Amino acid sequence: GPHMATGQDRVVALVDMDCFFVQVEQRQNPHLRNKPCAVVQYKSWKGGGIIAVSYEARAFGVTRSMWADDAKKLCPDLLLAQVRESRGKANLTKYREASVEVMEIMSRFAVIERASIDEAYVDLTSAVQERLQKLQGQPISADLLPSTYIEGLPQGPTVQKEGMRKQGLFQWLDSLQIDNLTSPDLQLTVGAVIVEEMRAAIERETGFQCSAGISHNKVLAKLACGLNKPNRQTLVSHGSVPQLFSQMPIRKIRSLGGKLGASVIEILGIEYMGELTQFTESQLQSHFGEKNGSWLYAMCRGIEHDPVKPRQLPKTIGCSKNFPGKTALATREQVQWWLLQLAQELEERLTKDRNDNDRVATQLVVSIRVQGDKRLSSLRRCCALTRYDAHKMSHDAFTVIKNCNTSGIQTEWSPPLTMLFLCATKFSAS
DNA sequence: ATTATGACGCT
DNA sequence: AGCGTCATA
Ligand SMILES: [Ca+2]
Ligand SMILES: [Mg+2]
Repeated sequence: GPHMATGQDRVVALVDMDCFFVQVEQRQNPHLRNKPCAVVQYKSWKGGGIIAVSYEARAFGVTRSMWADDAKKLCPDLLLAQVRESRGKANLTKYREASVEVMEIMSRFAVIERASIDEAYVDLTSAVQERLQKLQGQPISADLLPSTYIEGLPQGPTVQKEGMRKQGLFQWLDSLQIDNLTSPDLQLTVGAVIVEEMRAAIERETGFQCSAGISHNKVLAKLACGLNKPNRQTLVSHGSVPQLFSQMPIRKIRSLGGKLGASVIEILGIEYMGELTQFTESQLQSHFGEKNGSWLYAMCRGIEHDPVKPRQLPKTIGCSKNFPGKTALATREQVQWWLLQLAQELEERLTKDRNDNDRVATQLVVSIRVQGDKRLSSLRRCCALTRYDAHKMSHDAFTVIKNCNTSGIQTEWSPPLTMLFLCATKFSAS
């Protein structure tokens, strides 16, 4: 009744750069702009592996994870940009630096949580209150929301995309109660005005475009963001939830895309998020555990309480390289040489991190995969990280893994190694 | 022979 | 701690 929480206490946005690595390359090379293009890493094996795809290329069916040779079969005029190679491996520095550009702009508007290289959650609750005070009961013009979609509208009693967008928006604004500074729908609307402003600033100052979701929590924000891409933003209101979830496959919800989501579907015999409402919280907790059960019970009603964490910097800095099929490392000299390459990239990134961010990593995590193991990682071991020195780190890493060598010969490595990983963690202020 | 990342949960 | 899950370019 009057005591039933509705999860409308916050305004949260998720901003996500459109085909990010592609835009980075297109900014640098104007010849790639407005073309079907992709970003690829390496090149020898089947033309390279695609990691990002422009919307023009996606129309031909080009996807992430596709080999470039195969992509060219779908899209013969596909243009490509290659990821930089340093010390024998892919080097993502250019994209990490572009990311900082965007995050520093978003941080001017609100506290952000860096969710990935190209997305951040924004807690707009306080900013919306402020903006609402400046507004003085004054209505919000459709003009302040030029790229906004209202999920669920238009409805009820134009055949062009942009025209539908506007019809929906008009219905929404026609129905807003603006004299009420606590209306959740109004709050979301003002949130969308601010995100329009954030997105304009990002584009003006970087050249990069993005999409965004505006809702009452991170999960709905994230879902909303993907509803209208690219270069658009979507408002998912509390009210839109029942209809949106009634046909929303469970795997679409963040955290439900893997094994848990599959078990929810299998155990409960349902397909869609909204079907979850028919189970009690205790039923859900019985199948999926106490925490997941409570989470699912609230989430299928559009309610979620995870905070936007005040964190703009990554918590770890890592370097990894796969050594697939025949290239697997089978000698001690090999393993040592590659540990050094990885350690050298890591030292470089750690030193920059210390100068920029006033912190020092204190733990080195070492991880390898051995040929045969189905798991991505076969073994993880940590040691102390007392000095930013690549020779030291690679030596320490070899020490912690050197006994994974089954070989009776000192110089041979069996089973061969198909992945090496160095990660610096546990930062302290400096 | 996707690859290179990065966060957080479990015991 | 070391392992597994889930996610993104
Ligand atoms: Ca993106
Ligand atoms: Mg993303």
